[PDB]
Amino acid sequence: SVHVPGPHAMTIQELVDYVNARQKQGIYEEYEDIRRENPVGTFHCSMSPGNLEKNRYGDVPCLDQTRVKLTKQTDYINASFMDGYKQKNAYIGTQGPLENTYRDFWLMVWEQKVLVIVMTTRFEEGGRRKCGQYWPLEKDSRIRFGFLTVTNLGVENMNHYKKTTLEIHNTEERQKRQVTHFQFLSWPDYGVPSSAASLIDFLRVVRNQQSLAVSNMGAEPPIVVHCSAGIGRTGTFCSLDICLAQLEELGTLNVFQTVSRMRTQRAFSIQTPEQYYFCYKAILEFAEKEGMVSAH
Ligand SMILES: [Cl-]
Ligand SMILES: [Cl-]
Ligand SMILES: [Cl-]
Repeated sequence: SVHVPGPHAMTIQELVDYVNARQKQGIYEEYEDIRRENPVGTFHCSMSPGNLEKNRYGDVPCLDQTRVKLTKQTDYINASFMDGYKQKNAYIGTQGPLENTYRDFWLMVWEQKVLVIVMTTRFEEGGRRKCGQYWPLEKDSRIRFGFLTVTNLGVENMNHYKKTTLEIHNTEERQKRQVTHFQFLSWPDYGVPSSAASLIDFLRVVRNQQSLAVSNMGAEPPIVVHCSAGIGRTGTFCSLDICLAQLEELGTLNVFQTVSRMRTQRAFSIQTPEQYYFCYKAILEFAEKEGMVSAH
């Protein structure tokens, strides 16, 4: 995995000092330094014939080096393998499926043996389309995508997310699998969450379901995470997961390293300076909530 502890990881004490030193503007400037670096890799497949129309945004291709290939038309989906903390291919980061890519998305989920899907947007926000209706919304509804039929087995609404259990039936291989679809509901239309508590609780729900599902699946597959373009909220979610994992195991983390590394796999991960600052602030809010912080 690209996500190894260090070199140069920081304790919470060190992180407090770091962020105090730089303030909001210094952390924004740090994001701009990241953003100014040329990507590590190329984007030729994304932009090729047959594939352009499969991107939600022309300015957000995916890297050639880490793209998820479909085994079947083309092999292309705008989706990237992403490492997690000491874990190869912990995530697939992807855009909100489009009508013409719903079948590709489900083929990816089947081929990659995905058990959990994490959605961090609504279908439309502020009149901006972010995701198509690629799954059956109500219990017992289904959608057929050629040889993959997806059936809704139940929905539960929580205060900050909703959980939908889906059955994917591959009618060619004659096999069925359950996939859990989690939609986070408390990301605001503007800006970043005012508190990270619900997002971190949601992360814990997702982690636990992944663990449970993997334990039951029999002789890990990635978690699919999406937002509009698969870079902003997706990158934030994954980055916080990685940093909290390291903070759990060793009591250290490094946001700069995490985001820099992630961007070599899902290009453009972390879309705004507010998202970058949120990664720092969320971790410090967490530290406080966990009773790890003394103030001046
Ligand atoms: Cl965009
Ligand atoms: Cl759409
Ligand atoms: Cl988004």
